[PDB]
Amino acid sequence: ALATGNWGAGVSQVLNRYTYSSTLSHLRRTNTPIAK
Amino acid sequence: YDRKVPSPTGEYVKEPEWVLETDGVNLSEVMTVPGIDPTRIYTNSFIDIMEVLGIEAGRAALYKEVYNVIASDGSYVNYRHMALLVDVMTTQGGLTSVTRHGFNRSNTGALMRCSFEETVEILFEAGASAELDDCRGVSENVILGQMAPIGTGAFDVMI
Amino acid sequence: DVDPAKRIRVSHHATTFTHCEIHPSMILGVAASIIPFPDHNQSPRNTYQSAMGKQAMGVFLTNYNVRMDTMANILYYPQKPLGTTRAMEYLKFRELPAGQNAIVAIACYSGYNQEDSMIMNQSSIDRGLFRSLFFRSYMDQEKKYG
Amino acid sequence: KAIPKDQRATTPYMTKYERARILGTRALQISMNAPVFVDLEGETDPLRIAMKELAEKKIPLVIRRYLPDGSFEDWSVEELIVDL
Amino acid sequence: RGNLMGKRVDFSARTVISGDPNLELDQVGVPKSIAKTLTYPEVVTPYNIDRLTQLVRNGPNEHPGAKYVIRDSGDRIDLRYSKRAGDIQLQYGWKVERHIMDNDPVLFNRQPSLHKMSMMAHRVKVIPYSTFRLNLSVTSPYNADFDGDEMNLHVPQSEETRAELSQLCAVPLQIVSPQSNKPCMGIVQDTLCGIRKLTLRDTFIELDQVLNMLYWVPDWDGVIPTPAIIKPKPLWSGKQILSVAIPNGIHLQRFDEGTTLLSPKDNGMLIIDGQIIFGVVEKKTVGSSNGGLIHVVTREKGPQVCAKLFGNIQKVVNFWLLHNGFSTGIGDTIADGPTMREITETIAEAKKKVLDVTKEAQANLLTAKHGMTLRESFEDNVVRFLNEARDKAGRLAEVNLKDLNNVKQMVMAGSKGSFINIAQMSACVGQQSVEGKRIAFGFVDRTLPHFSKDDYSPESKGFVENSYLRGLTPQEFFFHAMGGREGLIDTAVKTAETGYIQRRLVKALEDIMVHYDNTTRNSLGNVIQFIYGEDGMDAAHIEKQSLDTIGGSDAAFEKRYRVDLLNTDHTLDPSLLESGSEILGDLKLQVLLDEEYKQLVKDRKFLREVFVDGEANWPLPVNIRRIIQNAQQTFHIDHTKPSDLTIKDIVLGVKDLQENLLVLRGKNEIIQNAQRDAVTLFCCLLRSRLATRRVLQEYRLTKQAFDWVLSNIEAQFLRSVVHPGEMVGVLAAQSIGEPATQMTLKKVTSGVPRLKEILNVAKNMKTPSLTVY
Amino acid sequence: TTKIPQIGDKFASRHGQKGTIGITYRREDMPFTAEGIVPDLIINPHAIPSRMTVAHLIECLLSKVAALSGNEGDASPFTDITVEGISKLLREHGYQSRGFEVMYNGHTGKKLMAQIFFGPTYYQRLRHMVDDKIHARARGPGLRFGEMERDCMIAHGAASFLKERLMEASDAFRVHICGICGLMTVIA
Amino acid sequence: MIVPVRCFSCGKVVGDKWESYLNLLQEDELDEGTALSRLGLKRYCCRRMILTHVDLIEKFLRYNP
Amino acid sequence: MNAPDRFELFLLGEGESKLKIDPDTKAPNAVVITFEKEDHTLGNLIRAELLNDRKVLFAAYKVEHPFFARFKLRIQTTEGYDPKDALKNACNSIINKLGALKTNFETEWNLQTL
Amino acid sequence: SNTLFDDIFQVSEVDPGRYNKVCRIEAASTTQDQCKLTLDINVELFPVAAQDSLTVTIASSLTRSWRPPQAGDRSLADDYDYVMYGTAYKFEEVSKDLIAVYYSFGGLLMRLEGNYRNLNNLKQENAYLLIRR
Amino acid sequence: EEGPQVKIREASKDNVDFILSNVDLAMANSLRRVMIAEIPTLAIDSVEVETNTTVLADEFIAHRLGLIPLQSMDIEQLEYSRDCFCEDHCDKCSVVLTLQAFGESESTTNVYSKDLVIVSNLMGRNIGHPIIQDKEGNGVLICKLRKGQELKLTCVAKKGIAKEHAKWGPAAAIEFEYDPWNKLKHTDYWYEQDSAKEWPQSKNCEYEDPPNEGDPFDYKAQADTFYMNVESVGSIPVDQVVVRGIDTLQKKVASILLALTQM
Ligand SMILES: [Mg+2]
Ligand SMILES: [Zn+2]
Ligand SMILES: [Zn+2]
Ligand SMILES: [Zn+2]
Repeated sequence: ALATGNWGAGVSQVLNRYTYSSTLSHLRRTNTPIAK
Repeated sequence: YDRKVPSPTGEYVKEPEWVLETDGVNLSEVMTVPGIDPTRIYTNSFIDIMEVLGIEAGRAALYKEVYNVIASDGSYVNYRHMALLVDVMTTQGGLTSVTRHGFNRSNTGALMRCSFEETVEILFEAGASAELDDCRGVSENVILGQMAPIGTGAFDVMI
Repeated sequence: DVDPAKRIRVSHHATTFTHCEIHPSMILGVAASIIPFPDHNQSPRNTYQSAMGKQAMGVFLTNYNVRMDTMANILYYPQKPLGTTRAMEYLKFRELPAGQNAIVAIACYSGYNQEDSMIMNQSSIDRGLFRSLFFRSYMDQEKKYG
Repeated sequence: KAIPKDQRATTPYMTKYERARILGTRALQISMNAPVFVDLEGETDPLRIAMKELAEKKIPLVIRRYLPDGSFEDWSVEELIVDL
Repeated sequence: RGNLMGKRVDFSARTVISGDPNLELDQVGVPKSIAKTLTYPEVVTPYNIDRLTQLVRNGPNEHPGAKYVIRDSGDRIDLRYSKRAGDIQLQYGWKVERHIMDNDPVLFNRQPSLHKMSMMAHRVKVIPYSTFRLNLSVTSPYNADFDGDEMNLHVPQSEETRAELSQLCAVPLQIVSPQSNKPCMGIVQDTLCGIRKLTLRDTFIELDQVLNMLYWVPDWDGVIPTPAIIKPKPLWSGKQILSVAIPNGIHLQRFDEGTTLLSPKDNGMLIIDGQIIFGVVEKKTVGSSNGGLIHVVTREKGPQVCAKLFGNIQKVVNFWLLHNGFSTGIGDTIADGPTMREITETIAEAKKKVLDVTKEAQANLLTAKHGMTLRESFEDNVVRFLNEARDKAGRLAEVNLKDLNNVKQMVMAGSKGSFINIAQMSACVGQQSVEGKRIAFGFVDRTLPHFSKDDYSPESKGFVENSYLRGLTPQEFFFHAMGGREGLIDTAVKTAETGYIQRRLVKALEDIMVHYDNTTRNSLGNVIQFIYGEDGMDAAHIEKQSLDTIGGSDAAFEKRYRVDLLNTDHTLDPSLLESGSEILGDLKLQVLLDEEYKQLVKDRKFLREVFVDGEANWPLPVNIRRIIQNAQQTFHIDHTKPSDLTIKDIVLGVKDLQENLLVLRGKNEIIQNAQRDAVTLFCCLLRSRLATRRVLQEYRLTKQAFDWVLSNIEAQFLRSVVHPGEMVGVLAAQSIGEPATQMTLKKVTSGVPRLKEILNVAKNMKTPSLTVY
Repeated sequence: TTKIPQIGDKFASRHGQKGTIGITYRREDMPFTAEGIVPDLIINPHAIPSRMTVAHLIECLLSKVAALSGNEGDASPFTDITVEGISKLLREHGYQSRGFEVMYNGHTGKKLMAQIFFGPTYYQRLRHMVDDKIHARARGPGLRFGEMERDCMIAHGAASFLKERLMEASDAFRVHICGICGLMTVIA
Repeated sequence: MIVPVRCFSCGKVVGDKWESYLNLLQEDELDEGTALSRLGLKRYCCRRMILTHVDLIEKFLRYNP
Repeated sequence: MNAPDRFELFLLGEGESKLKIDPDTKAPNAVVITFEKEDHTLGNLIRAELLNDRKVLFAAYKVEHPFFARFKLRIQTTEGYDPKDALKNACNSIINKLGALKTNFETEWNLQTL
Repeated sequence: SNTLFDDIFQVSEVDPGRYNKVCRIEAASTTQDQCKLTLDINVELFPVAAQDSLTVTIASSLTRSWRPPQAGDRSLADDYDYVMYGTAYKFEEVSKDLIAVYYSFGGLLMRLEGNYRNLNNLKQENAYLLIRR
Repeated sequence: EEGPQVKIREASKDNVDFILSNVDLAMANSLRRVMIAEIPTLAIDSVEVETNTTVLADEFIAHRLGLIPLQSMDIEQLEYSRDCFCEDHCDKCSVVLTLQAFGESESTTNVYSKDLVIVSNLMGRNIGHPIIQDKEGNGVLICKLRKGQELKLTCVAKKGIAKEHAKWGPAAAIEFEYDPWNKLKHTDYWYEQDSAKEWPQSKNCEYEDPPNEGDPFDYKAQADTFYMNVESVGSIPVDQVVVRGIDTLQKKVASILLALTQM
């Protein structure tokens, strides 16, 4: 699951590392599957 | 509304007039209502114009409509183009949509983009029902190593 | 009496206040916290710049030399920005900056910087302006259940 | 299904697609060391050359214009007026 | 099938584009490395062995080189690994797949390709670095910018294929597109900005610079124009030399709001014999407009000469701009102290009205509009007050902007900028909105937890009173965020839904073409249009012209076209005509004139039955107005001596011409009518322009100038007919679908949503409506 | 590797406006200040209005200040920092308050008629550089040619080009066909 | 990563001043603005060079091998 | 990768000559010299000098593209005065002038204290 | 080898509408109330102001490429100070007993009102405008 | 004493303020460009690396080494490798230095440009010598070593010119100006109310007479007198840049005269 991201999808991703802030920004991220 | 109209002296004159704009439609029953000029009555539902005034009217409507969409953006486009659209969309006596109607066709052949990778079951079936391919499509002629009968290839050169 | 040069704010018509914001700039996230004067900026532009910060180079860890990962871009000479944010301090931005304080000039010069292209000082590219290191790394193993 | 040299209703002029396919073909032949029917004013390029042979109505080719019904008309490059 | 989708792409390349002011409109810069890679199979020949042999010698890795050599027997000699690379005695018949060289025709395109203009053909020009380079003016047909876009280079592989590119889709041959029915490319950015500056009356150029400019124009004839000023110091006007760039015999007239053959404001535009006489040269004259210098030059001097026109202009104007510079800072976004004051109150009183209208509603004195809610008509009124506040605050700001203000300068030239920008930057930003309403109460009965419930004031529901220069407040920053976001969400949609439509339209018409019977059918042979566009014409040879005959009073109509030889007063004063004195009374001639005048009247009636508007300006082939000015100075006609023109020459000349226009040639009853039809409107224009009085009293033509004009019109008319083969099916589709991929926004469905509604023939439309008269 | 700024490379300030390099000039060609300062970057004034990207302008003005005085410029959002106050500080430093500066043309040495917004701004260096995207396939004996570019070519009416592209160079073969039953049953 | 040797924009050698600089600050308790001017860094191009520098080589050194 | 060697700005390649003199066609007594491996330094300088000669009817220069360190110079002179000679004079003058400047500057420098 | 117009004018107005170097001079001739002039001048190389009595001449003389010095000691149609060159474009019936004239000098405009000129004013390009004192 | 004349306002080991009068803007300008890019100088242009346990990469270090200024007064007699007949380099077209530094103490070892050691025969000519204008004498900080990190290098410096690479730049930054009062009118000042009050004033104004309220524009005046000030990185004496710069530009124009000859 943690390797793939397919619980049972998109969860779990390779931590961003181009810039220090881009990494912070990645750990602070959110996602919404699928009326406004 | 304003309305350039001819003057008895000849010049066009801005002769303002009262018009009612409606938020709902019932063309059939409003033309009849007395007090209105049943000649100039209009709707932006070309589908209703067609049903009440005939496809030729519908064609004009459909154009008048397509026009406004573009015009409303300040844009302009030559009549010949939208006209052609409006015609294709009409030649069959009724209003035909183009945002893909059929799941198979619109105006193609049994070879262009042989999709489905079933050029297998398609060829078997094409043999069954003696199919006659016109070969006027670019990619069908590709498979024959020919130019399609378009622009540059719409005529033969000879000795 | 009121400094004209300052933005116009409404008032405090309230005697029912239950709470008070620690600070309003705390409504931005990591990305946005790095934008200078995002409040004097058109709405969307801030969303573009938020996305691009991620496409930027610079030190991302003071231990890049000891790490072995598919690609890593380090900026030869990172530089803390002259214009900053009271929020950049917690995002340790001045420590691991991305970016460099370039001496810009807004002008029509040779016609070589239209439709978003820039004219860049060659002589400075030489003295080190914007050079970066690029580190790619491949990897392999041996057989399986054979 | 053929149409006599008289009764031809098609255009007297050469369309750009026709003048474009002729120069093409001709140019090709020239590139293939073919007999040239013009006096080069010192021109080296084949296309360039074909434009000149077209210019001097010296191209023995005939354009067969097909109507959508199936019938056709044959016009000799030579006749076709070349304005454009 | 993997080949039909162009998967296996051979002889192509792709990289980042970057503009170049020194490349010609029709070139494309190719990085040397890419050129060494893309090849062309060239057969050996008595006229190229020298060259071809040198390329083979240069080898696979020295630019004007080559890779593989192919012999008679289809053998493939690889010039990189071959014991006989330093040999090879090339032979007539063999093929040398050379490297790509300068001037080779190549297909260049940017995706998505929704045009023809998005896939044009350029002449190669091998260059050093690694980006494809192109002339800025080619920017919009492709719809490209330089923030990193990539583009594709394709290389024709046959001698036939090459010609097909150079002769059909070359960049100059596309300058005037058949979609907008006008020029597809104009002058932009720096060049547009500089051409305005360079053109002010105030602008002067002295010898040192005049000479460097003159030389920068390649087609220059080394003839220094005489200074406009020769007094204490010989000085040249910016217009003076920019005219060097303009070819001779190009005539243009403008006339903006207050223009007057004396343009006190330097309004309008007046070019005669390729010499600018008055008017600041900005977007209207040199942009991609309908009557523009470009549209014209193309139709008058040819596409290749127009191609160079972009070049020559961008060379002088861009050189001039280099040594003058242009810039932009904050100073430019600052308004005068008093102006900010007049703005801070303009808003303050705007809030008042909002306040009053609220108290009025809170007292229940508001009377709802028809069909609307007390609530709806309140919002309606309040929104109107705020947009109105935003606009007048803006014009206030826009007004102080000096002629120095760099932003105003970019707005005046027409290269970026607009009221809305200056307004939002310098003065008030505006009312934020979402779903065509002010900020809703996402929280219960309120906007943000920093307000009290049931608060409908402007501050509360989305008004941003500040400017970008002043800065937004937190509450302002968030609403704006909410709006700008909606702008991002549908922009994403409008992008998709359109790309859909565009592809879907091409599917329906992709098979329609114009056949040799001048008809328009599909692959089944079914008739869609008995004559293309109903007139057999080709959109690019059409221009907007005004049919004088429709307009005016019946009186002016008569003072203008009426000729009555049998009547002292209303006849041809003998000053106009040679046989004018001895024509006074010719019975047999009156019959002709009467039959003429009759026809003109029948027409006036016809045009008023077609165009009920009274509207006179419509696109039709052949710009007659021009052909005439092209007779005024081509034969040097003096409006002093009478004409040697016979009343028959005219009447019968104009009458025969019409027998020749011809779009159809069928020698039978039906077709002969079609022919008459397809030409009806155009003749109306013809007859109205070449009417006897006009040709004598309006533009004193001579039997030769006139005989020339006639001859000319016939020619131009025949070049304007559509060529059998034109794939108008695609043209049409692409022509509606591309201008639809630029739309991105009084209560009715418009834009892509509406278009999708229409094209899908949806019976459940969102904004029905009946319009009764 | 060590990647050095090349003509096609990508750069951007922090106001949502990226932009590749379109050429590089040496200090002698670059426009120069009277003090001798010369730019590192030169962006086009034409990229400001339509953007409403005013923060960029402020940041720059504010930065000219910080550098000139060794201070750190506070560009936080909701502060009372004004363009006016910053201009006051800049002016004390002897420079014209809005950031403008008289500059000279590098080729000629003559003055530039317009003064130019000159100062430092923070610019970032974006990845994905040109020498990573130059790909050029040739194998004689996006970048794909899809339905979309095919349509454009049909519009142009380049019939024979479409044949040469979409086809697979498999050397045309010659066959004899019967005119009554289209099968290759002809003994030649 | 180390003081640039030479300022980008003009080339005034700015590599021999890091330490001097950091000293005019610490012990001489000067404001950055005065320190710079005394290191002879008069134009802002040269100033931004030192002022803006982040000496990362210092944390780079802290890793054992 | 597709970048030429820096030394190509000043060092002449193979078969290239500092100068190429083609006779102008448009106007009479006009010439177009092509300077290889030279930029504005020499270009704008000589057009300046050449423009002091009242027998020089036309004189300008251009660098058609900044990628190539080269430039053209056109010179028209009055009838009977070879443009080549016009160039020779300007060049001498440009030198005698720099002769004086180098001299005067050193002088002045020798009186300075510090 | 001619002179086409001579007369002295009394400038009544001098307008500078955002032009830091050019102004619009609208002077009324001396003698004939009929004759009136409208002109654009470079108030930078040749100043002008309230009720000045400027002299004006037209002619077409002292088009092949332009030359500068030498003649400095040869021809001197410099008996004037301000001097322009331009092309003429059209004559308009100002209706009645007066016919006008529009002149364009690379942008600097000029309108002249009178009548005897029909014989004194060219019908072509050439046309210099000279002004003195 | 002829055309171009000089007036020096200040002088030193690094700066020289002077006034050039009786010279066209052109010459004043070229002379300036030449200094900035066409004066020979010696600079490390080759670096061989034996050991690098430093925390910096090889090309990083190398780039800085090429940047370290080196004496160049006698370069006019050192040769361009590309012109020397040797195979690569030699004491006739180069100067070889060596840099060996080892993190000895545990207090962080600093490496300076003074640790460079010339190993080729300088043949008695003053050239190649890390230049140093520091107070403590450490001409530029090359690198920093920790506990026991090494760094063995051999550098070969070659005669070069800015055009090839900015490192061969001996001119730092030139101050240029002319017509401190906009008398000449080569600029249109951007104002907001009062141009003259908004745009500061140049110290050069002090050295020229104001414009006087009602004087008409002097359309015949051209650009004379230029107020410059040449900085110097050290590799060459201030006064030298000016001279050699004038020399170079002088030799250039000379070459065109020779060219027309051979022709
Ligand atoms: Mg883009
Ligand atoms: Zn058979
Ligand atoms: Zn510096
Ligand atoms: Zn050697």
